[PDB]
Parts: sequence; structure tokens; C-alpha cells
Amino acid sequence: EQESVKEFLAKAKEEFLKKWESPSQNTAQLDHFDRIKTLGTGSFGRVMLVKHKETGNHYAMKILDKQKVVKLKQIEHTLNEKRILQAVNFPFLVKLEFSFKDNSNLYMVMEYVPGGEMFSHLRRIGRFSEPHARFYAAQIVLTFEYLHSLDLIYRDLKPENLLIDQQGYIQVTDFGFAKRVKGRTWTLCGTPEYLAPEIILSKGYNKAVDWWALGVLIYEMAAGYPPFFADQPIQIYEKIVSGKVRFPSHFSSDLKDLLRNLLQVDLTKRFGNLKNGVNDIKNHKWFATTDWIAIYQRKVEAPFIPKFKGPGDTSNFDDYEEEEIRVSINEKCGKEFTEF
Ligand SMILES: Clc1ccc(-c2c[nH]c([C@@H]3COCCN3)n2)s1
Ligand SMILES: Clc1ccc(-c2c[nH]c([C@@H]3COCCN3)n2)s1
Repeated sequence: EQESVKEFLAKAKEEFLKKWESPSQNTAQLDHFDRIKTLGTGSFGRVMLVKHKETGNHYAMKILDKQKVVKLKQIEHTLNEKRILQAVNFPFLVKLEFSFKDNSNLYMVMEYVPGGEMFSHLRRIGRFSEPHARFYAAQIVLTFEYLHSLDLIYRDLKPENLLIDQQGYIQVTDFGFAKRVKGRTWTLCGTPEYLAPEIILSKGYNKAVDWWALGVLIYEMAAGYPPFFADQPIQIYEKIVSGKVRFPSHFSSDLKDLLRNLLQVDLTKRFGNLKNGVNDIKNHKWFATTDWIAIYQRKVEAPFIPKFKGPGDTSNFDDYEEEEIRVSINEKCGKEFTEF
């Protein structure tokens, strides 16, 4: 690669390691914020729009219930999420601004990205044109080049985890499955449609699973539906491990070629995992019109700017029942979360 790229990644790794070895902790508390709206909710956590009472700034606060994290066997994953988020820095990664814990919950206070999930915009428009898909895909390629160089595997690429910012660029959220891995790792995690075959087959797997998931994402952005779709996970998994993929006739020949190499069942033949690494992807004909430096510098005009009224607008997110943020008078699971 160009020495300028090698030196950039060397500095990125130095800066990551300094924060990784000495993580920040306990940098705000709950009563510094007003709660505004629930933006999403799941089996152990939720994300809420909040406003900082002294500065007036808006943030997305991810709240995890310690007891539910323990019950669902997510302790190590939640510790990974916060330790990685406080150590990374890249244009297309959502920034963690504060973190803290109390008797009941863990809190990660992130920048608020008001344009909403890519998923909403994709389903609204139906499918993205190839140039539009390629603009987003280029940002993911650069983000994975960065993360992988730090020995991080992301493991949760899907349209719901990619938010669109005020300039139309991506911000990757949700580091709940991200992990620092030199070599292989073994956990079954991720969403069914996006799982690589070696995850489904319970193998020791590596960063190649992120490049498989990029193939699924590009397919879904350009078609409007994912390549291995079926009604139940076991049926999805059978399709994935066969790897038989059908492409819409409107796909360009270059797009089909790139996707056959990303959706390669044999991980030892998959683009992103060969001797030339990410450069087999960046140099592929489907990306011939991409100016990688201009994307990194955010100098390319985006295909689409989300419609919103200001930094507190929640119109691009949906409506959930509003539940209390209860804090027990007694400390729960203190040992398990000591390092958070
Ligand atoms: Cl992943 C990435 C790999 C290499 C990257 C890179 C190389 N050079 C730059 C920028 C361009 O000008 C502003 C600062 N340096 N990024 S990103
Ligand atoms: Cl604005 C936002 C900033 C950060 C957000 C965030 C972090 N983690 C999640 C996930 C998405 O997938 C499943 C569970 N909650 N959103 S949204």
C-alpha cells in the first residue's frame, strides 16, 4: 500500500491502544440529562434521546439493565462494546461522549444522529441505485479497514445499525458484538440474514465474516431485500451455507462479480481475506469511480440528505412505549461490571 496509508493506520493503532489500555470511566451521571424520547428498545437495553441540562446538547443514551445483561449472557459483550467505543476514532463511527453506571444500569451516551437508520430510508425508497449503494459501501470498506487494522471484528453489520447524518454520511452504531480478536473467535452472534457460513457451522472464525456481511449489505441496498431471505432462521441458514445466490437482472456485471467474491462460502477465497486484503475490494471494477480519499475527507456530495428540522428532531425514528428508567436503591451485579 502507499506509505501514507500505512502511516495513517500505524498512528490510528497507536491512538487506539493508548485508550484501550487505560479506558475512561464514570464521565457523567443520569441526573445531568433530561429524557426526551425512546428511539429503540430490545431484550436487555434501549436507546433514548436525552438533552444535557447544562449545555443543551442532544445525545443518544444507550441504557442496559445489568441484571438482564447477566441473564442473557452478554457481560463480556457489553464490556467489549464500551471499551472499544471509548477507544476508537474514525469519521464513520458514532462517537461515545460519556459513560457511567449506577445501581441498576450501564449507560453509553453517544452523539445523536437525527437522520435515522439506513434501514428506514431503504425500505421507504425500495432500493438504492448502484451509485447510492456504492457511496455507503465505500464508507463501510474504509471503516472495516480501520477496525480490522486494530484487530477488531465488528460482527453486526446490517441496515439498522447504520445511521445517516446531517451530511448524508454513515455513522455506524452498536458495538454490542464488536471484539478485539487476534486470530479466531467462536461466539454465535449476529442477525440471521447477515451471518457468514462459518458462524452458522460453529467454526472458529475471523475478520472475514465482516466482508461476507458487507456482501449481504451491498446486495440488500441494491436489490431492496437480502440474498438469503426466508421465513425462519433454519431456512435462511440452509440458503447461506449452500451460498447459491440469485442476482436481479438489473444488477451490473461488475456488481455481480464483486458480490460473488464477497459472498464466497470458502472463507479462504473470500475478498477481504486474501493476500492483498482490503485492496482486492478497493481496486475492484465496481469501485472504479470511488475517490477513497474524498470519501474519507467527506468531500463527496451525498446522494441523499435526510429531512429533519434540527438536532432534537426525532421524526426519522419510530414510536415506542415510554418506560421508566428505574435505579434500585441497592447495587446489582457490581462485581460483573467492575471495569465498566
Ligand atoms: Cl481506513 C483508511 C486507510 C487509510 C486512510 C487514509 C490515508 N490518508 C488519509 C487522510 C487523507 O487526508 C486527511 C488525513 N489523512 N486517510 S483511511
Ligand atoms: Cl442515534 C443513535 C446513536 C447510537 C445508537 C445505537 C447504539 N446501539 C443501537 C442498537 C441498534 O441495534 C439493536 C439495539 N440498539 N443504537 S442510535
